[PDB]
Amino acid sequence: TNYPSFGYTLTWSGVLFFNTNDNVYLTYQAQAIGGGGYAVVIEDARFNAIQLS
Amino acid sequence: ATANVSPSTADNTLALATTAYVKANLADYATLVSPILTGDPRAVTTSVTDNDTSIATTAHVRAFANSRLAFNAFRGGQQGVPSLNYITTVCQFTSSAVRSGWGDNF
Amino acid sequence: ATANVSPSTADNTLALATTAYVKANLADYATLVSPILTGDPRAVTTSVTDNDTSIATTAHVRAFANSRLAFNAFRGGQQGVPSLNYITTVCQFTSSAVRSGWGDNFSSNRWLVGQGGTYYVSVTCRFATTGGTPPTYMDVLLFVGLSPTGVENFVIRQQTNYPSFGYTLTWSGVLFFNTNDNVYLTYQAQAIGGGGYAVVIEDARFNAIQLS
Amino acid sequence: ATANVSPSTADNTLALATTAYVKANLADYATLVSPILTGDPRAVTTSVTDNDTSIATTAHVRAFANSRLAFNAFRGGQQGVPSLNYITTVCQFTSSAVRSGWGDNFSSNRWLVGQGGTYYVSVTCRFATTGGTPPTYMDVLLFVGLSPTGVENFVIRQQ
Amino acid sequence: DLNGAGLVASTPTPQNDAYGLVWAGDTFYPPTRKSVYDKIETLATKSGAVLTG
Amino acid sequence: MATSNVVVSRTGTGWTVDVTACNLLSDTGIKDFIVLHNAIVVSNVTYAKTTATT
Repeated sequence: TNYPSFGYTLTWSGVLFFNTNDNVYLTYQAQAIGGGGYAVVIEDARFNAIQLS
Repeated sequence: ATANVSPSTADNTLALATTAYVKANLADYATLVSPILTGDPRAVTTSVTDNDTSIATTAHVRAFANSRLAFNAFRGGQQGVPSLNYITTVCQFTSSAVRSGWGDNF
Repeated sequence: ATANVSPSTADNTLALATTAYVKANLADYATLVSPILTGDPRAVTTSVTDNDTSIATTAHVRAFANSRLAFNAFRGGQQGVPSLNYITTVCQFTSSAVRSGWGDNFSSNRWLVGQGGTYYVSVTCRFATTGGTPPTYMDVLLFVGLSPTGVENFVIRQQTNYPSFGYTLTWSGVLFFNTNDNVYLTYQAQAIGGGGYAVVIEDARFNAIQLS
Repeated sequence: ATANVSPSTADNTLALATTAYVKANLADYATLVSPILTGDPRAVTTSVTDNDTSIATTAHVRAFANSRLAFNAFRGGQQGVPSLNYITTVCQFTSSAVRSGWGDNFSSNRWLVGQGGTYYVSVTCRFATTGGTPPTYMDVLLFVGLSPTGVENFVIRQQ
Repeated sequence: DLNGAGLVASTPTPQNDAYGLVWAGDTFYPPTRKSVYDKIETLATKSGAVLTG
Repeated sequence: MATSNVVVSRTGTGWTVDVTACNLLSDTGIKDFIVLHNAIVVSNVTYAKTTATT
């Protein structure tokens, strides 16, 4: 985005393969260019799984 | 071949039973090979994790179908990003729900 | 202990039946407890909403798994956004379908939940600008509400610098709903720049998958 | 009304069976109308495509729930676009899986649907630029179609 | 002849079509005798083949 | 001789059936018929035969 003062929302949905007893983590990487004195915040986090097999 | 008058099917007395009576009474019972159940048959509802030839009931089907949601987690509020420069950060969560009976944990 | 020669298991005449004959005939029939059915057993297909210990058939399983889609509504064409400045507006739809027998309903702008529980909801809406000078900045808020002005479940907000070509906001996720709940799709729009333009909503899709 | 003393329900001898004995033995067996099956009732597991009044087993239910995923298509790696200027281009795929027995197939670029109906479709792809000076602007349209140039369902446009 | 001699189970319908690309990835349908005959009439035999062209 | 399935909707027990279209064997002892209740096969011993047509 070019206007982080409002920010932007990343959403995604798709199929993945996991094995039993695996530890699944949601991870992110963030980059800011310009500005000053700001703090980057993440919010409205939703993370869920529906079994298919 | 001793013979006797066939008693009525509804009889439950001490009178001697005949082969005709036995066949007439058995006509009302389901065979072990390819029966056609009629009315409202009931069977035991097995475990939701059951995966064998056991009879599946409507409650079992409902449980298996609504157990497809493994987990769902939601975080409200703001979490500060600890570091820039493409440093991988694990997102935290405040509330979570998981299905019970499969060992799933969040 | 009077006795007689056991007749054949196929005998169906006035001959006296013996206990051995009775056991031989009953050997081909299933018990109440733990019967191992063989061949092609058949049972009645109950209602899709049936939730008891009765036996479910293959047709019942198929119908129940097919009735997981609570509702699906689609609008093509363009509808003009009546007001800018982050004013909540309800998305109206042109076509809709709902699952039968569960009490779920869909009006022109709203979903009546027939069975409360967990639902997987996906929302997609396309906003564009038609006529005049396109705005230099376009920002869109999306909510799933319990009222026409409801903002209960915010889903996604996005910004773009080229509203002339239009852009889509898409989202999917798990929500909780109760019985007889009125679910609305609501949007807010704010455009800065340009002039003589009209903001239009198109390609609207709103569907729910029941999970529990 | 010729009668005899009722033998035990467990008797399996040549003694004459009585009507009460027959009824007592039949009380242990399931009737055709509304049987109450207890213990561990079992039947033959049917094919996943079975759609009739046959009893469905727990294994059949699990298999049918598993076969809800029609097809999966996953391309890792990279490929460049053949042409710009809103020319409809088919994205090929490298790896995939399909449900068995339902007729669905998927080759390097297309999905042959086994059975018509309602499908929940999910699509995701990333566009970038490689080499040279990156362009100052890029607009993208995504379609799911019924032909090489199918434009039947246009889903998302981003800039 | 009145009632019947059996119940024929449902089978995927053979497609006439033509031999080619569509035959490469079909694990569900059987070919039509007409198509198999059309394709095999342009094939050389092992013994006494009269090759043309 | 040509036969035809005779379908008749009735309720209860203790009633007669006209099976002239079925063209059963003249022999009374030979019970060469099968009874179909609600499109499921049932035992035919309960149906005593007196006349080849009734």
